[PDB]
Amino acid sequence: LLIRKLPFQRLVREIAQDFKTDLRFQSSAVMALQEASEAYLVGLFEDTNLCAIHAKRVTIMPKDIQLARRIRGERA
Amino acid sequence: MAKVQVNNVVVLDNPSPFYNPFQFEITFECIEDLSEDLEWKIIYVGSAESEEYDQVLDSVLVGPVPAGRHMFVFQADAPNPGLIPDADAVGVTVVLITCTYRGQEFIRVGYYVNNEYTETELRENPPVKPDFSKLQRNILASNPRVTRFHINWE
Amino acid sequence: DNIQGITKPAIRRLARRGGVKRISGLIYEETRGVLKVFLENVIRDAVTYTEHAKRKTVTAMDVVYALKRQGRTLYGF
Repeated sequence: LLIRKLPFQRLVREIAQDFKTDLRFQSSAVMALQEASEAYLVGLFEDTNLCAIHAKRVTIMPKDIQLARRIRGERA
Repeated sequence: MAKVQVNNVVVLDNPSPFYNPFQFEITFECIEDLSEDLEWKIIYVGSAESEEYDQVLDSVLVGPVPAGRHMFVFQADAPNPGLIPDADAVGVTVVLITCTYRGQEFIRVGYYVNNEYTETELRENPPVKPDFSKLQRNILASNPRVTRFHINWE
Repeated sequence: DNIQGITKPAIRRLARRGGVKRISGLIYEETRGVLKVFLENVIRDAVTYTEHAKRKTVTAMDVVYALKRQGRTLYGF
């Protein structure tokens, strides 16, 4: 895990609220969320490396992340 | 439970001029006989900004689909450049192969596509309006992204 | 609001871990926004298995099936 747990935990809980105020998680649940979040963001950045190496564009842009989302399909 | 399994996709006549059709050799398998429809499509992502610039290039609607292993060459015409934003025309976007059962997408095969000019003048001094008749399309065939989605096969 | 769950050094680390050499200053906002959505989509779906299965504590396995439901990306055939 390359993300510190406490700040991520606050974000998860504040998201948890806006759906329904009454809602609770647990240590090992929120750690599952984080494990996925890191794996997903890393996946996303490996795609951005594919552009850079093939085009002439080493500095990564928001466009590339957007693209890497579209190929996977929860922009779909 | 997953009634259709896609085994392989091969990108053909690649690289090629932008105006060439896409050609994918798709190999897939049925487990039960299929009753409801099976719909394949190729989507060209015109612009990362927004889904509004997707061009659905073709759609093969097939059914009922016998059990076993089948194969076909999915050809589809190049996108309409009239509709591609300038900024996005050159560089990297994405093509998608998609397959649907009973109107539910269950697999998405995607490739990055790099469109570059061939002539070093055009590479160096790229025109203000993209000249599509001089763009070469290079699909990154070695880096597919196959995403499966659990769907109701009932 | 402006509450975030991943720090800027965290983002450079993940970028580095993905093999990225350099990153636009604009990538921080976009990464975080992308992380908001992902988290929304997962948590919302995880709320289903807790609430329609009556509990108040979201289990490890509540998230697991929520994740199995997101669609799995592989890099070949």
